[PDB]
Amino acid sequence: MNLMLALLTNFTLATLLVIIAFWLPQLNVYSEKTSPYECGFDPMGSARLPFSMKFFLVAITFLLFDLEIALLLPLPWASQTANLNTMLTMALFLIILLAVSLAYEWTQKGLE
Amino acid sequence: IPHGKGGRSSVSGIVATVFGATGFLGRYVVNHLGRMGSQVIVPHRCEPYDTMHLRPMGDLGQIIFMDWNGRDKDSIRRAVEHSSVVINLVGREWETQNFDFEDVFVKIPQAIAQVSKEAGVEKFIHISHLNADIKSSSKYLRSKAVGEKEVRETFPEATIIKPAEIFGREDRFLNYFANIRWFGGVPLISLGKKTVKQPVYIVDVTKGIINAIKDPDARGKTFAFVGPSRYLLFDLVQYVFAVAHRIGRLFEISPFEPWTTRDKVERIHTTDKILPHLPGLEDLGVEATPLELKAIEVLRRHRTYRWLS
Ligand SMILES: NC(=O)c1ccc[n+]([C@@H]2O[C@H](COP(=O)([O-])OP(=O)(O)OC[C@H]3O[C@@H](n4cnc5c(N)ncnc54)[C@H](OP(=O)(O)O)[C@@H]3O)[C@@H](O)[C@H]2O)c1
Repeated sequence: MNLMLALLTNFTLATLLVIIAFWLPQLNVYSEKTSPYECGFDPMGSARLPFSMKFFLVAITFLLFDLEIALLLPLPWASQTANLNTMLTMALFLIILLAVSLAYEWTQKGLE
Repeated sequence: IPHGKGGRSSVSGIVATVFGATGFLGRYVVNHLGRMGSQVIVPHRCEPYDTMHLRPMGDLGQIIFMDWNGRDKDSIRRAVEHSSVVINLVGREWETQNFDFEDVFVKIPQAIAQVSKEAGVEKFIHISHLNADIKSSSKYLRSKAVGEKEVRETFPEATIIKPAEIFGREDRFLNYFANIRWFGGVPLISLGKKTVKQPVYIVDVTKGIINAIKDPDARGKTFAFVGPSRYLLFDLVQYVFAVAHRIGRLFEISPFEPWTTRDKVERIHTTDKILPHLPGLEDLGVEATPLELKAIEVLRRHRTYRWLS
């Protein structure tokens, strides 16, 4: 029953330590002028964040290579079986189904 | 004797002294003597480093610092001995856990109304407040109108000043509001009746002094400080939330520097507009400044951009 005793112990030191740092001098009596001088060294910066694509694909591109290496995960439990040939013949398919899915897209990464 | 032009690195013949001159007001006067030329001897109490943000104010060899306590009758006698005019802004809000606050408007302004009178200052000055009346109010607001009585005895020439509730940049008057993110705005006392006072903008008061600083011909003759038009509404407390869109402290924190459940809540609603017959401002002018236009600047909050007011 002692796991949650070992988790909420950990946060409660951390969720404590924000206030004793952030908050404690935050109410101190120093000046702290409201002037809009903050947001350093790009003073104003008025724009939307524009769509920039080769930022985007490197999200998608991963998400799919991700899945099957969940599918690929239960090899070391499956190395203990009865008929094993249906493993080696089958196990090696996923991989090559992964590696193929590279080679195609590999004609165009662009600047990744 | 005045030389040249008033830019900086000039003379203009007046010395001064300004006691206090650390917190909101005094910092903002000396900055007008670090321009037209002076010799501004600013003493200060306890603060070694809180006085630095001041120093690029006079050119070079103009302002000069000393150290003093103020209950020692010598500390006020060592400086002033060479001076022309000496004004006095000293005094504060809440009773200190050390200074019992009773005579710090009585003994202190007299303690510096000691040898100053003797030693040959001239055009000595002191501060009053538009709302202080010797009838019964208000525990802090009282003892201030004693100085108008008790202290005026000494130095027959004063031109002691009587301004209103003032709104500066870093000031605590109009800033007690909008710090009120809280269980809710509760006016004083939950009534929209007698707000508001004459909210003059801090420039005009600090341009009054230096307009009387060599006036000439105002000594003994006290003045009071007009506000803008005209009286004001409850909306002033709504106006705060209309646009806002809803020294020597410590290392960590200060134990008590509160909202003071005491005179503070009742000092703001005491209103009492008072005698017009005081000259009191355009004569010392020429200044008067509004509110509606000058209250965006000092108020900037978490939108920081939109106004459309
Ligand atoms: N005319 C008005 O509209 C108005 C409005 C509010 C208040 N007042 C009163 O009129 C004067 C305006 O003061 P202010 O606007 O500049 O605000 P302030 O913060 O009270 O400035 C006073 C400065 O002198 C210091 N001080 C406090 N008690 C002192 C004492 N016994 N001896 C020497 N220094 C002392 C204060 O702290 P340090 O000792 O560390 O320097 C502060 O540095 C004050 O007396 C104030 O109580 C006037």
